[PDB]
Amino acid sequence: TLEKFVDALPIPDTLKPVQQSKEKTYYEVTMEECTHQLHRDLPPTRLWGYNGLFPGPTIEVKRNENVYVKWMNNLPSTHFLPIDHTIHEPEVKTVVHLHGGVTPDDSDGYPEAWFSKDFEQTGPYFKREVYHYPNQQRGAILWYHDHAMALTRLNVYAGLVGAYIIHDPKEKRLKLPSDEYDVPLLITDRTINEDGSLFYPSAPESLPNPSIVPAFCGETILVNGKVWPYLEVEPRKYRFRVINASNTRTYNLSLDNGGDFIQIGSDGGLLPRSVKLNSFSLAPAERYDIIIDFTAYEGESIILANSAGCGGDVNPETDANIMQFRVTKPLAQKDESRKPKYLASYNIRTLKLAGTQDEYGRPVLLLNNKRWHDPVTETPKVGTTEIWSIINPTRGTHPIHLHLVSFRVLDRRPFDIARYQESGELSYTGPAVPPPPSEKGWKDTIQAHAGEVLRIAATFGPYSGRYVWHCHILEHEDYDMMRPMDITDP
Ligand SMILES: [Cu+2]
Ligand SMILES: [Cu+2]
Ligand SMILES: [Cu+2]
Ligand SMILES: [Cu+2]
Repeated sequence: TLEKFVDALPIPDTLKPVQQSKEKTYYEVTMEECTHQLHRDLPPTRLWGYNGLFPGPTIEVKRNENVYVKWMNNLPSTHFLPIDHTIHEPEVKTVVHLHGGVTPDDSDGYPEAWFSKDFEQTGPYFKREVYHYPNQQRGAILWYHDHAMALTRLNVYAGLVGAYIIHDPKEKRLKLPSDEYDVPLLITDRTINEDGSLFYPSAPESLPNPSIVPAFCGETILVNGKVWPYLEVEPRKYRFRVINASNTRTYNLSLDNGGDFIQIGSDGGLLPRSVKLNSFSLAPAERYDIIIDFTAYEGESIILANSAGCGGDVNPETDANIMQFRVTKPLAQKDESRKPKYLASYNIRTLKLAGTQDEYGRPVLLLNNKRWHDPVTETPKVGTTEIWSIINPTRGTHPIHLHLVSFRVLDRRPFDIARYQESGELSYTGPAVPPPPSEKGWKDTIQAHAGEVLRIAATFGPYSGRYVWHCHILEHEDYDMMRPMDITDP
């Protein structure tokens, strides 16, 4: 297996605008096939990257900055990963979703708004080449990634992911670590062949060939596009924007010297109060805004470790490892940053997760026993607030993402699975559990654990129109755990 911690952690450069005035910022981003060495000991890997980079460039904007992005397809006309033609016209379709954006519906990256090379052919919901991001929302870690119908798992695995940070000037007074000491960490698990080519399975364990798989667990962990990298840090406080950009894998992170993280933010921005954590779970598309205080660790080498299984227990030599901090950089200036505790102050619908079998015996995961193409049923009115009760009788956790909105977590409550099977009665096995401090703020991708009812509160606005909601395990999303969500407007 590849030798750990021999490549320095890359820091993606921040995208520079094509045009910027005091009232509008314009960017162009092209998806290109490219080659990058993912590890010292590998030949370069064929990838698809935004602007030919993996991950794509970090996009930085200010709250309320009026942003326009022309996303363009410069990719080949055929895929290099295995395409399953049975889960449903050009083979390569792309569309960019700004994950967490408060975005008008025609710029949200609707899965059927895809386009092929040079916009030659486009999906039924395609309407505009330049997307509009008003950024009228709390400061937060967003990220952007491909979202094309029936291809999202492949296009994201190919490398189509990157970071997008909303800075709110009103948070500067908190004096959290900034500039060189504010570092995105985009975590992606991969399986890589000896010749450096990406491996993605074409079959699970009659079946069509290739065939979609129900889950993908990569053999190797990458951060910002390098296998098991190291980062040299100064003995001081850093801010890290941790993004799970993996297809399926959930991480449970910790530092092997016993140190603690300080969580300051979740998907939807700063928490009300920061929280000291020895470990934390991060499912696909979740984000954790954290501070790590390296002051007392000068000279140490610290491993960011992982304890969560993916199809089995972690391997201490491989996926138990994420990256390595080396506290050996000399202080370049006094640490003037802070870690405050106080940070800020801030209809019902039942939905069922379930899994059926298709004509090949393969599992199909569904929201409310509906298929993507069935007539829309989630149709809240613009400006209204709802409590969604998400029932999970499956054996695993599903990370549920709603577009446009962020929401508060109300509680989780365990129920009797076997009973729910027979009669559909919710026989509760214990009292409701309010969210821990990590979930007392705003979320947009939330872990619905097995055997539990999860309640979230969301206000459906400011915009109206056709969005989606779905599980963010990409293998589930593509077959077929995604539904349209219509926010109706008089
Ligand atoms: Cu997403
Ligand atoms: Cu989204
Ligand atoms: Cu799922
Ligand atoms: Cu989505």
